[PDB]
Amino acid sequence: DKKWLGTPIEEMRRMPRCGIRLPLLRPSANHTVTIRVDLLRAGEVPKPFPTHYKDLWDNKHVKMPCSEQNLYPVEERTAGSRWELIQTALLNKFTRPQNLKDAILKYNVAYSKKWDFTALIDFWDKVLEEAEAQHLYQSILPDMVKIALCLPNICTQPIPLLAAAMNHSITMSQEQIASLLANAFFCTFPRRNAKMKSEYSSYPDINFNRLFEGRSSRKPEKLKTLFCYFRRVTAAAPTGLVTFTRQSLEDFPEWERCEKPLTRLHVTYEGTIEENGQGMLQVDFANRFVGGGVTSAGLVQEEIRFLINPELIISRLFTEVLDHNECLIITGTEQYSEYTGYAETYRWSRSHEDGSERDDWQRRCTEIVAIDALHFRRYLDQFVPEKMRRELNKAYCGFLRPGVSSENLSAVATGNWGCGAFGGDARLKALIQILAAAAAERDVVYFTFGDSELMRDIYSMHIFLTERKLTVGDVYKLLLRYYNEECRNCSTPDIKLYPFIYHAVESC
Ligand SMILES: Cc1ncc(Cn2c(=O)c3cc(S(=O)(=O)NC4(C)CC4)ccc3n(CC3CC3)c2=O)s1
Repeated sequence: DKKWLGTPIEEMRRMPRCGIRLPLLRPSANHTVTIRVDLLRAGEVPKPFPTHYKDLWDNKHVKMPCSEQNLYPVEERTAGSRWELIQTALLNKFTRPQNLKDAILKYNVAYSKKWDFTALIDFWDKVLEEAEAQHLYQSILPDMVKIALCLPNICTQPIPLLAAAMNHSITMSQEQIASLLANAFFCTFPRRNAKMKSEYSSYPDINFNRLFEGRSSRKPEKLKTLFCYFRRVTAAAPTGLVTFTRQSLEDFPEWERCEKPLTRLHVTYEGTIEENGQGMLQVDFANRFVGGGVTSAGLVQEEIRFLINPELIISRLFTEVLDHNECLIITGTEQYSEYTGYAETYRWSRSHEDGSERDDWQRRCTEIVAIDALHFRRYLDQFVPEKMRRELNKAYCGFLRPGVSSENLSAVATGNWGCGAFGGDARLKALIQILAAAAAERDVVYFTFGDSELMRDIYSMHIFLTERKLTVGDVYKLLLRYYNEECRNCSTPDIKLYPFIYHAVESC
């Protein structure tokens, strides 16, 4: 009973080994760089560029909590500095969870009856042992406040929003990320709270207040994972960089006419994308709002990655909701925790010491792409040509690196994308990803997460199409025939996709 099938994993392209020498890092129209590139050195904390805080309070940039324009009404007409109120509120000793709740609410007065702190109170009072709670309020929380309040000295450059249709990159230091994330913990980002807000209505939540609500047994696990990160980065400043790239394609292939052959496949029911997919493009089965319910209740594939690699969470500050033709590529995030389980069985296990090498820009050699699958009301909706074409184009966009040659592209480490709650058919999604990877000229490493039968079926299908030398176009036309013969006229399907494919090819 083989645990993997196909091309051996050692034969698949990894990184930075099979990842081209980087050009000089520099800001440009499509690339924001928030650190001194001339001073970038291995093992040294990057220096912010510019030296002194420069503020932009407008529609194209993150509205910073430390901004002079971040004001609150006081009474007559006297507008007060919200930043000064944040400083005053957070520079108090917290001995009990109520003190933390009270501090947060001082600069979020409008949410005093709307924000529930039950999970935070229960974590501190009912989950943590006496010594763990003491360490939290005597050392972790004061160290989080200091780095949150250091924000104007750390993030001196305005952060542009990665808005819809923009092809833009942001490179920032892990230290800048820690200061920003300690702010999101203290719920200091302005204009990101109202349910009826229009300005940021198409942006994910960034303030962590939903992580403090309710009684889910999973909240202490999310909190343990995040405090593990905060304890690590406040004790010793991380020295690397992280790049966030929004990619939007205009020109999509005419799939039915794609003459490209299929690429190699490694398929396994054992292993994980983060451990066994090192040096490979790692897929995040994202929500259109990147990170999904990470700052609230979600605990599936995406949320877990965002908890163990917390630097991914800051994409929520500046990443607008993904359109059908967009993806977010994140390079350099570091893994700080290890975990067990998934969803309702998820547990934080221990601290992780990330062994990844850094590239020439001091970024950990870890590339994660966020690609959001569709949510299908009815099962058969996914076989609609427009819905199949959408999934192909989404995966293709996440996998394509325009300009880069095929021999310099690592394999894609992916799995059961859009399954469970979203209603995706694993056999169809596996084919869709195999076709998009072929069009993008990358090999596929596929994880079926315990489903041994799915591993065997994907392998048998792949070997069948490969041996018959069917192109991407040939396979896409078989998907169009399936819809037509079995799904279009279907009122209740009679025949499953893979049997249909074997029959259609073998009888032709
Ligand atoms: C047959 C199925 N298809 C989807 C399913 C959901 N699912 C996953 O998607 C899953 C993803 C990863 S991972 O490699 O993507 N790593 C993460 C979580 C991102 C940090 C790891 C574990 C997963 N487990 C639990 C395990 C099978 C027992 C799971 O149950 S189970």
